[PDB]
Amino acid sequence: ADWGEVAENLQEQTYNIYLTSNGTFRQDNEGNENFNYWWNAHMLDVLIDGYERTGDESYLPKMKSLLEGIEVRNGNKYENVFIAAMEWLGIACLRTYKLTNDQQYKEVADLLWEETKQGWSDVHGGGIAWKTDTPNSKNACSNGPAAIFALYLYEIDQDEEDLEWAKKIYHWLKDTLVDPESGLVWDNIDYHDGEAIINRDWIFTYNVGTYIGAANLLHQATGEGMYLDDAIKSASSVVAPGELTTGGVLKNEGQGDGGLFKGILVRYFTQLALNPDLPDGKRNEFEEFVLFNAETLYHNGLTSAGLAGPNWNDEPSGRVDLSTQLSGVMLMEAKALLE
Ligand SMILES: OC[C@H]1O[C@H](OC[C@H]2O[C@H](OC[C@H]3O[C@H](OC[C@H]4O[C@H](O)[C@@H](O)[C@@H](O)[C@@H]4O)[C@@H](O)[C@@H](O)[C@@H]3O)[C@@H](O)[C@@H](O)[C@@H]2O)[C@@H](O)[C@@H](O)[C@@H]1O
Repeated sequence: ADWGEVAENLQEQTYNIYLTSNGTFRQDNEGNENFNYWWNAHMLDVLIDGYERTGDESYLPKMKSLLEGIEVRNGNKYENVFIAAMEWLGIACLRTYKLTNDQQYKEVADLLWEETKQGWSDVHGGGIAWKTDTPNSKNACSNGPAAIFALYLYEIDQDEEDLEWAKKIYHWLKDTLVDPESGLVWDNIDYHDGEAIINRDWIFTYNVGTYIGAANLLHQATGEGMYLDDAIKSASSVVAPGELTTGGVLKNEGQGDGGLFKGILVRYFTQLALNPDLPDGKRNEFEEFVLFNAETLYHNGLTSAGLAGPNWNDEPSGRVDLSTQLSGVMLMEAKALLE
């Protein structure tokens, strides 16, 4: 079984176990049919991964049923009070539009982009708010994805205003939430009792992952070497022993939201690994890091059926949330893409 076949087996198991009403995916493989908007946005990204790997046109109807189901199970609308939810679906919509030219995806993305920009304010000097409800909380997870969103939109529409947005968001993110020594990414800045407080304890895989993804896309959009340097510094900190790994493997971040975090990192990490201006030596290091994570999950973390747990070193003994399964599928599709 080569890495493409492993990826296809995890795509099949995910669809089989989690497919529910309206072509959307359920919260867990046990008693929870809750609709989780951003988790289903990452399921769309996973189906696109399968389509790109296979060229199999049977993915396209699955993608379209999921796009339409999200609107139904979110209450017959695409708006969400969580701004990052709208950013993650926007990214998947523009990715699909680039591959299929299906205008329905572009129209949903255009809507979600207007809502995302409304979240920007000069509180803490910039940044998109986490929620339409929490305008003091500026979070890495509502900024890194907004920069990626703007860069995908720039690739499609070639409007200078979208590149301006990407640069402004990235500049604020790097000036506020990026460790200048490591290039790892702090979770948020918020007010408490008159003080601006940065949460430096919460260093999560997906926040450094979207910073790496934005930096990689900015390098490709501008040619400015500072962006590729930033991406390489952050990625080198992900591979070197430290906060995000245990025994050379991306660490257990629990289930729920945290279950998706590692998958997002692997996706953009892998995109940096495919940048043709990346030095050959760094490319070998990054490709080997992805392979050892993929091998670890395949041999030690996956159940016989092909469900991944939060710990890629251990099989899960009970419930597996969709988020956790998606991280597993994203890892295998990234490995298959590097082959
Ligand atoms: O114990 C808290 C939390 O800790 C870790 O996550 C860190 C994370 O928390 C915050 O954001 C969570 C997500 O918010 C948005 O999704 C909204 C989504 O949340 C749940 O899935 C449900 O309530 C859904 O109904 C709802 O729509 C979005 O921004 C997403 O990207 C976020 O991850 C926030 O403080 C972040 O800055 C921070 O990174 C994990 O252990 C987690 O499982 C845990 O609950």
